Amino acid sequence: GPHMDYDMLTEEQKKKLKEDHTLKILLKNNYVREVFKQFTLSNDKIGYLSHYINDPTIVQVIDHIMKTIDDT
Amino acid sequence: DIYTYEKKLIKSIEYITKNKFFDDS
Repeated sequence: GPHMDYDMLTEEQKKKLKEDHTLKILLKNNYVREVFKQFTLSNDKIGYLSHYINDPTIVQVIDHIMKTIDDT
Repeated sequence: DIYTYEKKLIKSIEYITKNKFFDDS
């Protein structure tokens, strides 16, 4: 029968990221934009994230992104 | 668990970077 497919970012979650301006204040940090840009070019996304769960700047911006997409 | 949380996180990184949220130019 039917199954879940929720491992893709939705149009409503995309809208809530781009229209939230408090998120943009966190992304304007030059240390965040460099690590976000290097992340997508990496071949091991899970291995890259496991280096940033330990970082107090990258954890705080991730926590705000992860709140914004859960607050649908 | 971390592995279910990361799948939503990484598709947010890949959207934010493609639309260049931090770059006004």
